Amino acid sequence: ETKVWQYITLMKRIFLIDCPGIVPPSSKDSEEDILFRGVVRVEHVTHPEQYIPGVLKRCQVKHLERTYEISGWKDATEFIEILARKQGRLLKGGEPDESGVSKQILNDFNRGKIPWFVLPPEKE
Amino acid sequence: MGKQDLGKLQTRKMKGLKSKFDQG
Amino acid sequence: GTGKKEKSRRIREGDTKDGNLRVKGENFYRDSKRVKFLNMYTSGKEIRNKKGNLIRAASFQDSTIPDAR
Amino acid sequence: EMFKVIKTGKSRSKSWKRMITKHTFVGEGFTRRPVKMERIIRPSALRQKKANVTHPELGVTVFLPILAVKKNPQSPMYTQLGVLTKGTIIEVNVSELGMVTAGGKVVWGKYAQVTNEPDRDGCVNAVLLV
Amino acid sequence: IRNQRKGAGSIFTSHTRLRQGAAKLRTLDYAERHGYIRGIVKQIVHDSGRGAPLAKVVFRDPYKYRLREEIFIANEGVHTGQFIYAGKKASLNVGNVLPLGSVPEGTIVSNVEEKPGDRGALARASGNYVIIIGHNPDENKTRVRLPSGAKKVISSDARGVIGVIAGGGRVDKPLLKAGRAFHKYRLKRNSWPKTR
RNA sequence: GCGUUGGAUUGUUCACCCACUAAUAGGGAGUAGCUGGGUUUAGACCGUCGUGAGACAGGUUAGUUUACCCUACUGAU
RNA sequence: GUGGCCUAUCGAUCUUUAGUCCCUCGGAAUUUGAGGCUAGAGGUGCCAGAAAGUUACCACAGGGAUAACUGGCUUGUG
RNA sequence: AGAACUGGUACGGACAAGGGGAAUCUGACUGUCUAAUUAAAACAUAGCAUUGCGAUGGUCAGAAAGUGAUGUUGACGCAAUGUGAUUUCGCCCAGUGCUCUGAAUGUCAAAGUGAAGAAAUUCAACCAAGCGCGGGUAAACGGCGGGAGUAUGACUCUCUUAAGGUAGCCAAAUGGAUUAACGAGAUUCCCACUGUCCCUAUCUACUAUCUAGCGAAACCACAGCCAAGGGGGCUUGGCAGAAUCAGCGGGGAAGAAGACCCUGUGAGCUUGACUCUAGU
RNA sequence: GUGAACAGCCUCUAGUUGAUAGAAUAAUGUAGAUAAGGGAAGUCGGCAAAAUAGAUCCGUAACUUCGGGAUAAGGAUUGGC
RNA sequence: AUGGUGAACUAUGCCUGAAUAGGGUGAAGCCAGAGGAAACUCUGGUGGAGGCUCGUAGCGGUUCUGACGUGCAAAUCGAUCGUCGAAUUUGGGUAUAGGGGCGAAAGACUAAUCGAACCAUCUAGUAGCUGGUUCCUGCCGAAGUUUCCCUCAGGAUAGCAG
Repeated sequence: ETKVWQYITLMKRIFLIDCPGIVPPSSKDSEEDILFRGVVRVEHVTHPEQYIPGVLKRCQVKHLERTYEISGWKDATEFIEILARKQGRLLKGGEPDESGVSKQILNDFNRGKIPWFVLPPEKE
Repeated sequence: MGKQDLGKLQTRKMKGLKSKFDQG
Repeated sequence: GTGKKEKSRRIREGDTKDGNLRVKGENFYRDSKRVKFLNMYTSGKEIRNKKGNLIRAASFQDSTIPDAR
Repeated sequence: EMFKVIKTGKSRSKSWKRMITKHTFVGEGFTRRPVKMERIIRPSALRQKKANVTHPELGVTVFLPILAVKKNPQSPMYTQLGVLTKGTIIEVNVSELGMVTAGGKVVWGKYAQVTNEPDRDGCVNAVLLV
Repeated sequence: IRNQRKGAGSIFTSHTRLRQGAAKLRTLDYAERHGYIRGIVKQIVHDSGRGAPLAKVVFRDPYKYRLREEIFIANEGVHTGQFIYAGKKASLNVGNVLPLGSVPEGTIVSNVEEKPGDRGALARASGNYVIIIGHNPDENKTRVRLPSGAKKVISSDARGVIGVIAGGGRVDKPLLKAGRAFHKYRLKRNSWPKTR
């Protein structure tokens, strides 16, 4: 959203500066890892459907079953199909909208719509 | 650094945490 | 007038003795240093006469060769 | 020259700005000020940290960090700005050369004068003032 | 500017066509000054631009064979066909207008005169009323509490109607849109909308 | 002498990647013919300055034009 | 024991002083008072030095725009 | 509403007439404005909050009135403001503003009073408002690093890391503004779709084309072939055959022209810029 | 009459034949159309065209201020006797 | 600056009149049936309110590398669009007249003229500056250097020939 830095003044002595989002290149940043962060807009990805297994791995089934309607899925293609059928997000006569539902799921995951996190280091 | 009171900051009531919806 | 006059204000403040050193627009606010600091944004332009030859060069633009001894 | 007028705003008619187009030393705690306050601009790409100093004796030359600029001729306001401007005298870290004065007081710094014009060169050359 | 232009009163004049008429108490005369007269509230009609309904009360002329119509500000509780008594000897009943001296301390009255003969100047808005907080027989003056909360002292000869002005709670309903505000100001004056 | 291509990328695109092909070499004449960024004018929104009018280190957004005259070129008496 | 002492300019155009019998005050006079005028004493000490900005809302009169060698002008080797 | 029969390449058979969906920024909506380049996130809106006023009052108008609007009015009203639905909603009297306990004679105009002088004139005390000195003022004018210890806060000593097993203590259902709807507002993406394209081709009515009649305008120092040199004309060469018609938009030309800057002038706006002044 | 309709078209009473015309149908244009295969690969940018358009029936999600979304979406018919 | 004229266009208040097809959604109120001791919670009906909505007359002109651009038009034409029961559109009358009026506020309207409307006088304003300056012949015939106002401008001045 922020394309260029801007100066903001508070307390008359300290000025706030916000720069665009910076990502360091690295071969270990395979697209799956980058996408689940807020780095990339999911709109431009070619195949959002293939990322659903990643969000399944990163989130417990309980959280989705609560946020997302009827559950019990395996072979997440089935999950996408069932969610599209339930939500009416289906293409014309009558295939489910695989791309749209997956894109919406990724948007929800990245924008904090569903609860998820990474376990902190071992307590000591 | 001052003390941090994490008892505040009421966590956002995401629909996932709520038990009102279930599918068991 | 009368108490808010610039001369009256200077008399009240007791700083009218130096005189000529006052910068243009030495009002109640914007002390001499403040006026000098603010005027730098608008003073970075050259001055030319009718022809016009360069009567005054721009700031940091004297365009002269010094003796680097 | 060395002061390129930089124009800012949608209607570029209030330049009020100056850019130093020559190499300059800006110390260790430079920390650019806010845009609205800075008038003289010295780009980072032109900021030099290590200068090439040639030892008059032994014919050996070493690459040493620049410490400070003391005396730049031609309106030493440039000395305050820290511009090199071949002919300037700058402090250098002589510790590498291992120069030791009488009394055991090893010298880790000494004066040096830049001998090359950094404007047309991508390196700084100076002659050690022994 | 708009406030300065308001003084000229070119387009800001009050829209007085649909207003029923000036609301004033009965003229203070010998009959009212010494005794009291009985009037009949023939009907109560709404006044354009005023939140408090007006009551039409007719009094017979003491000095001539004719009926004099008066436009009183309706007080809550009054009803058509009720008899209104105006004068010093009038009883302490709702709808009657009595001198402030005659009513006991603590009485609640509206449309109270600032001075004798003004025919009602204070407590005219809907739901508004004054409270007589104290009597001062020495140089008779009546201490009253005005609707704004300020305390004032006025001549006891000042008259006022017992009760409160009808139409209370009018400003308790959100207007919900510009249309109702425009309709309300259509008959009050040219003072809406208020440009910043 | 003959060829030097089809395309993704503006939270920039003074470059870039992958597909074929023998190859995807570098440059001038530029072209008010059309153009998107840029010079952009009275609109409007967030930050800085300034006690103010207002502009700026920013940023976002809505905003004449040929010819039937002459020559030049393609055809035709 | 040396590696240092101090520093703003403006007034000779402002502050005074005396008329032994200096002149005038224009109707005659005296005294206050006012103006000239010729000599003396202090003068840069006393005092401050003419009154600010925007215009992209703009308006009018004049001069320049718009570009590619002054000196063959450029290229592979700091 | 239902059952047979029947023509289909058709069956809202001509006209007629939403494309839909997944998201973000923006404003709540309805609505209105820059007539003639800008319809918008702009203006306005109900809602919210502050301020002055009880009639010998506030906002004002007026050359002035025995004048006028608010006012056929009275605090649930008028007048002046900031924000713009519902829901969300660390500390300053340290400065600067607001209001004056308090001084009492510092600053004191006019008028008045007491002295010197033959009198102009000079001096002296007193002194209105305002200005100085001095108090209060918390949703404001803006400033800050916090806790305690120290005959008074100015001053002087000392320092700040506990959290636990995918959803919580707590709070009067919910813990948000990540707000629904609405938009000729801006932006990202998907199905359908198609000549945007690969790569263009064809058709219909009128122009353009010739003719019957009528008949201008911009522009015009004069005209119109090119190459090189000259710090369309001049010099050296290529060349050069009447009169012409239809496309033509490279130059000449004009339409354009205003753009964008430089130098002398005017005025729209603003404050302790200067001189005044309505009002008080 | 058709038609939900003062929506589009035809006709009835009534009113007009008024817009300079004649001969072809070159290029380029003005306005409206068709297209083999791919379906945005063109363009800064789905700029412009196109696509669903009425009625009946099945059915209709996230969100929400519970009022709305909604004609959501996604599907089947329409003639005559 | 003085003296005068304008709300027939356009801006606003007011008085008095006129106009706004056909559809979609279904609020209060009310009725019948089924539950609950009651409040009340559902099922099936009437109802036609929304500053609701699609969509005509009407108002406006968001969009087109659209039409024409000495054009039909100094603002029109085709498609397309917002709205279409009200803060609606509008006829006539009346009031507001210039540093003023008006303004749901764009520095917008105020008779094709508006960040200050139109007519007459001072006025042939101010000319710094751009342009021009009209018959013939003969003789003579320059200057661009110096000095001073702190300066730019404005200029005085030595100088060049009769």
